Amino acid sequence: SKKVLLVDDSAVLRKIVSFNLKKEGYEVIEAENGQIALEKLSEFTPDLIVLAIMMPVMDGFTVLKKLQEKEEWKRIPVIVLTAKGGEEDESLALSLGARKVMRKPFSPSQFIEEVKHLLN
Amino acid sequence: SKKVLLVDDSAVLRKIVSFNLKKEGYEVIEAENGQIALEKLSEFTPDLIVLAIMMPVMDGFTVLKKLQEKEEWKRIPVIVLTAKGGEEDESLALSLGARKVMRKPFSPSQFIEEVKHLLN
Amino acid sequence: RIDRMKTEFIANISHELRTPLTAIKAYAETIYNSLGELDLSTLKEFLEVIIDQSNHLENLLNELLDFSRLERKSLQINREKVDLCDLVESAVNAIKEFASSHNVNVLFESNVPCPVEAYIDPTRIRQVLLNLLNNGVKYSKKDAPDKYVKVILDEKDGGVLIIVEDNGIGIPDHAKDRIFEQFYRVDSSLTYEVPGTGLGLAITKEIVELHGGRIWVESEVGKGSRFFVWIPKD
Amino acid sequence: RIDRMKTEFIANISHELRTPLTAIKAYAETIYNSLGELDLSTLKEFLEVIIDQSNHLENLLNELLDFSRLERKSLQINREKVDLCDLVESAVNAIKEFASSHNVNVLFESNVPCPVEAYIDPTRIRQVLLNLLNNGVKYSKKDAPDKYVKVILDEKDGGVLIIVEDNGIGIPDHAKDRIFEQFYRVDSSLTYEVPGTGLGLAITKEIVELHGGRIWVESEVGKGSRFFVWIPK
Ligand SMILES: Nc1ncnc2c1ncn2[C@@H]1O[C@H](COP(=O)(O)OP(=O)(O)O)[C@@H](O)[C@H]1O
Ligand SMILES: Nc1ncnc2c1ncn2[C@@H]1O[C@H](COP(=O)(O)OP(=O)(O)O)[C@@H](O)[C@H]1O
Repeated sequence: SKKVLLVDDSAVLRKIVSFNLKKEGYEVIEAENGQIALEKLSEFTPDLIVLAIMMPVMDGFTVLKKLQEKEEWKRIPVIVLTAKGGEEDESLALSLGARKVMRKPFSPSQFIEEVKHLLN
Repeated sequence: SKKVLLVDDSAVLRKIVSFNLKKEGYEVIEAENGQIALEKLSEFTPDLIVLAIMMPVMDGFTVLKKLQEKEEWKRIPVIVLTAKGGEEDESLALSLGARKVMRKPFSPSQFIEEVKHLLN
Repeated sequence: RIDRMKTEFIANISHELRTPLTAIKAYAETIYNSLGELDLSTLKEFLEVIIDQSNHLENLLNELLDFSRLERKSLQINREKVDLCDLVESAVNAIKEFASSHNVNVLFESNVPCPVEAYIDPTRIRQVLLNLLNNGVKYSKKDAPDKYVKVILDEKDGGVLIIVEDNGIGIPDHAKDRIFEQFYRVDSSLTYEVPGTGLGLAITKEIVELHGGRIWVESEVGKGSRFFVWIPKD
Repeated sequence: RIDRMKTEFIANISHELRTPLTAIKAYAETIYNSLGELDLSTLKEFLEVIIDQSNHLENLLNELLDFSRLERKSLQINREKVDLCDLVESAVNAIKEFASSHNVNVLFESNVPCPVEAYIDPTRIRQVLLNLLNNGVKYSKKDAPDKYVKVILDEKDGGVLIIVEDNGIGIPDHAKDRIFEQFYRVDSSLTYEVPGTGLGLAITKEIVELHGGRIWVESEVGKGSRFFVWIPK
């Protein structure tokens, strides 16, 4: 089955996204911040990254930048899921290599539709 | 069974308070504003009034005042259930003859406990 | 922005958000406490209320954020060719439930035959229409059998003229030149219970200005109001 | 205070309230669309999340309203005889869940024997303690194994002296004179993700000064902070 790296500083947020991903048979690996997410890429290669922006230690913009700078990391598709819904914030994220930006609050069903689209 | 007059401008709030009152076997008569509430006192006499403050046509402070004017209405116990949670707001409501002021947001279980106390 | 209005504004945020929050908490706790007693139909109904109330809360947070972005000048207009007849109808559909809860009929007329194209941002002009339609419902008469908000679409002066007309409470003359100010709300016995921040029309004005347009008002107290939005065609 | 801070304040309200709302909506929609895919414990767990997130949102609305009431000069205080040892322990318990989510240990010492009696409004002083405790958690170090917030209760100068100590990020010198101002937040690389309005310490200062007390701070950047609350006995 497909493997998703879920990167967000909220345990409550990770729980509900993980539940919806596991409804579709996907495996889920969690990271509490950007640095931990990049450390987890040494263990495995995910099929998709779900990434928040506002995290301690390393923010999502820094993560996106670091993903593009490493040969093996830059082709992993990333969906940014964030409360930072502004148009300049989206443009920056897309310019840093994110495939899609989705705003919080979000619809779990719409989120899973988009996860399916990128995984196929 | 005991009869409760439920006075609030929100149909959504009336629905959930009514559900919890009917769980305990109480009959519920609804009024969308203060004037309608006083109009329905002509057709019956409730054992308790649950009263909001911020309503169109006639607000809850005016209802409380008008309840004291008639000897028939003055004896009916009133629980004020309101988003107006300030100490001056409570003091006015209690000075106008309210038996109890409960704040919104509220716990339905704590609300029902207080309803039971006043009815018994 | 002034100090008395800012303090009033902060209190108004709390109260406007407290209403949907109250429903969310009461419905959620009721479900939790009553699982053994709730039928499936009612469980679903109660979850729908939580979701719908959360959506209203979301819209009120979007208002605050869009206002901050307009104040920072970071909010971006992206224009395209849009049919205004389709745009207005979509806005009318979006407000139908809220209008029904206050017994307000929502109408749509067009003096010009549809379609009527315009080079405009659809999301931002939708937001303008929703604010004016919301206000038409919020400030409708308290007890009347024939309450309405009507959107009238027309072409004029090398642009599109949208009129949002109501038969509501109306606006007094001293207030007419202040309603578009940030945080301004008419304080009277016909507005005490109506929730609001005073941001809606400030946002609407700014969005209209960014399209090279203007917004103005005509009103009579006790009769109703007409909000006029003029936007260039291309 | 100023208008640029007002705009930042409005944006900060939106963001702090958006987080619990996101959970409320996501959990509610998940339950609604997954009734056949939820066991009883998970259904109950998800409902509890909605309730607890609604309660946090409620507390954030109470902050806004209490601030408006303080600015209106409509917030009355009502004093009574209160044991502060019991009051502090109650506040410590109320924040343990939040402190655990950020790996912060919450401690309580008393330099004098308990009970420590004092003529105070119990709910408003609890609110002062909760604001200081919350800040100790919010502005704790980002990655450290020994993070704490400690309440030290003591009697001094014909009054009670409450110290809330932490080993968090600390506060720079230019900021120390401004942290108690309404809407003021330290804008740095160590606060960018931390939610807040800048009202907490403004509310705390006024509640303390309505009691005839004062509040001040000592802090070293990278070491931590000590907030001192002195109230007449
Ligand atoms: N259609 C209307 N009829 C009467 N008064 C209105 C109407 N629309 C707006 N107003 C007045 O203008 C004020 C500002 O409107 P707005 O900026 O949308 O803020 P809010 O609706 O949050 O108060 C309102 O408080 C109200 O007094
Ligand atoms: N214990 C603490 N350690 C470091 N900084 C703090 C602490 N408490 C408060 N601050 C700083 O003072 C500012 C104001 O605090 P407060 O008024 O509680 O507002 P908020 O927490 O919403 O930002 C914070 O933004 C933060 O920069």
